[PDB]
Amino acid sequence: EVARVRNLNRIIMGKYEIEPWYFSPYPIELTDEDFIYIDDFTLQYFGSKKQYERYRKKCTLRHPPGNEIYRDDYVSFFEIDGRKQRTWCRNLCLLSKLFLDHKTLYYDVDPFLFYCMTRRDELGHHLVGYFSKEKESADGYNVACILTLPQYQRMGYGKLLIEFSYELSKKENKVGSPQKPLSDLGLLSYRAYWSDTLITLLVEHQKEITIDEISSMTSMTTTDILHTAKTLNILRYYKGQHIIFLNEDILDRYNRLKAKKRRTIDPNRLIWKPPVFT
Amino acid sequence: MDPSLVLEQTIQDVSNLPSEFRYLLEEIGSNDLKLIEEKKKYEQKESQIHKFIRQQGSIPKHPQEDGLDKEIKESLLKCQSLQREKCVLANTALFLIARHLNKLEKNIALLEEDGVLA
Amino acid sequence: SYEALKAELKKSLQDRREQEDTFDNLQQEIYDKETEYFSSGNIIKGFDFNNNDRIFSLSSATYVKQQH
Amino acid sequence: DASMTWNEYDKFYTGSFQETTSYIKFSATVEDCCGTNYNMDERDETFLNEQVNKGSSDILTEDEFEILCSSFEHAIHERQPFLSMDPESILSFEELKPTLIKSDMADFNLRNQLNHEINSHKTHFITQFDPVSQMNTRPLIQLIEKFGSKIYDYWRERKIEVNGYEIFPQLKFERPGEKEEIDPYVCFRRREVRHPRKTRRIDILNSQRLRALHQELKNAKDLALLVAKRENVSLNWINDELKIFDQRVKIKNLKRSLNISGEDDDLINHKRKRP
Ligand SMILES: CC(=O)SCCNC(=O)CCNC(=O)[C@H](O)C(C)(C)COP(=O)(O)OP(=O)(O)OC[C@H]1O[C@@H](n2cnc3c(N)ncnc32)[C@H](O)[C@@H]1OP(=O)(O)O
Repeated sequence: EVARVRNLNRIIMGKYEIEPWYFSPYPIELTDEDFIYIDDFTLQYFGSKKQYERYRKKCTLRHPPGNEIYRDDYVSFFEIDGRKQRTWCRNLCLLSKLFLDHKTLYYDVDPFLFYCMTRRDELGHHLVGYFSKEKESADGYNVACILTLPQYQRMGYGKLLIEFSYELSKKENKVGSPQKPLSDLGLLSYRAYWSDTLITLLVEHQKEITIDEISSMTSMTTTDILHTAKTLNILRYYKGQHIIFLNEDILDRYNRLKAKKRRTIDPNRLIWKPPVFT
Repeated sequence: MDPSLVLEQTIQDVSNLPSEFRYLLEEIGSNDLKLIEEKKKYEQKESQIHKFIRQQGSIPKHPQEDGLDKEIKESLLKCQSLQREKCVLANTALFLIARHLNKLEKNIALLEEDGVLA
Repeated sequence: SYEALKAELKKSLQDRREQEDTFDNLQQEIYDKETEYFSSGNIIKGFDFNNNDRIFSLSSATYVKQQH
Repeated sequence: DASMTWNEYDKFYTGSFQETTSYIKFSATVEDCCGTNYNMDERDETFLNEQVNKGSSDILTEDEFEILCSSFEHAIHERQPFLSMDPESILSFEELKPTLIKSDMADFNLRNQLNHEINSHKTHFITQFDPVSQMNTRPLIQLIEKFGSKIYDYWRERKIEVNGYEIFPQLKFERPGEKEEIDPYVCFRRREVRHPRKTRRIDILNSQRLRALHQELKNAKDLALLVAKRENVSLNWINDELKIFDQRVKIKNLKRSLNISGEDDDLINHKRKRP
């Protein structure tokens, strides 16, 4: 009942004021405040402007508390273990819950890995979005929860998050799919990514390619590939096996896609090996 | 008290330490290289002042003494700034390892208080 | 006033002399300790030799000049 | 929603983060990079300005104020973990004072030991995790004598107002005693692993690996200390060069004023055998 309504009024994270969408189990005392301050580096919450000032004067953290595993001239990625960075990841989950309806903070942050995308500045790395990942997922999900902060939305950051999630799966020699209850906005973004990567792969390959060969090059599960082909009306059934072809539409879609000149993830700048858990 | 647990926890705690040591030490080297190039910048200007004193003494003023003294003081000042950074960096590496070492020594002491560890 | 400045400068030139001597010792001691301790688990390798693995000595650009 | 901009942002976010050529290697926690865990609110600063520093010859700084309160918070949690059972029975300053003296906040004893080992014995052991503003603050033991009792009286009342809980708003954690209330504000429950023990032989083998790992940390700590010493004496050297430079200019000016000749040997550097 209480969780089904917006918990907080307005939040000032860094220089950007954001308006929360859903309930988040912040300290209930903060619900009586007009403004809540969120540190741009530690994601710590504040109801008192004086406590915020004192905190900023003593805080030396200027990036996510973890190793930088990716960096280009646009964004960087940090890998953070929930078990190692309890305080920071709790703050991230509390912040993310404001914009994820079904995010659960029932248990602690230990069983999750947090891949956080930041943009660098004179002041440091500013978090723009992230996606979590189970350390050991039974269903093989490569993404648990994914979020682009509202102040950085509609800038293509959501696409970069999804790209990086598959670049991790490709480096893991595994196929992956986002956790199955996808939000309305989240589903819309994955369908757009799946179409764009499938259309680009088919056109550049220029030869018939098997479903298993597409799944091997993109780390997409066969389920997502088949579903993406059905939407594009390029899937057919012959002799008990699925076949993907090319038509005028795909070649036309590839042209409009390439003209967009979107930022992309450079796999050569990803210095990362999969963590080993005993 | 479980020695296998203590060993597992210690390795997990110290897993990222060798990466941090290399990262900190190569930043110290990067700054020490900047320090050497800045040392030559003032030692050459200081050699000009000293060359003058050897021939004529400290009583005659070097034709560019007032200009060189300001430039040497400036270069000597930014050398102090670079050197402070290396001290800070060196302190972090020492702090990280000492803090990991103290936690391990506490565990070893707790294991010795029982018959678990000899 | 002239005598005071000259006498406290000989002491500071002496301290600079002392700091340079202990600096040279530390440089050598660092190099020797690298040899003793690193020649299973290592701060160099990962806790789980080579002259280029002397990450402590390579932190000094004076040591880099010597080796090159 | 997030179009809006904050105007006081440039006041709260100052400084510069310098990018490094190689990727960042970091694992310190938020607690490591925040400093003193206590932060004054608007009520604390009016008390410090109007009741403590109004006519005082000795000024208590905001930073020093937080040092005292953080020690009070740490001591009470140790001695009275169940303070909420009877908030008005909170210990007095004199009763808590012995615990305050022995308190080791933010690895003070470790930092003090490292400061001693480096041969610095000057300033404080400062890392990448420490802010420059903390330089001015006095030691805790000195603060306990001058301002300990007066500040504790104020902090005692705030602790009573919150019924023995925390002054800063806290997350609601689950309690073992209470049945679940289906409370959406309860979060971050923990569930232990509960793994079976290894065989005794593996315990002995791992006990040997623990001793070997202990030796390697000692070896790395020795190298880390030597590098800290090398940079410490290099800091002493450049501080001498600055002082020597100003002592050479002043002598030359006075020497020219009196027109004295010779004695130039201290005014020029002399080459000597250097490895
Ligand atoms: C695992 C699951 O539960 S999914 C949960 C997903 N996360 C959320 O819903 C939290 C709130 N939303 C967000 O954080 C972000 O919007 C994300 C993560 C969904 C995507 O981030 P964005 O940066 O906004 O997406 P991005 O700008 O990269 O664009 C990707 C696509 O989403 C579409 N899109 C993004 N926002 C909108 C919108 N408000 N309305 C319509 N379409 C949108 C874009 O049109 C784009 O498709 P296109 O190529 O055809 O133009």
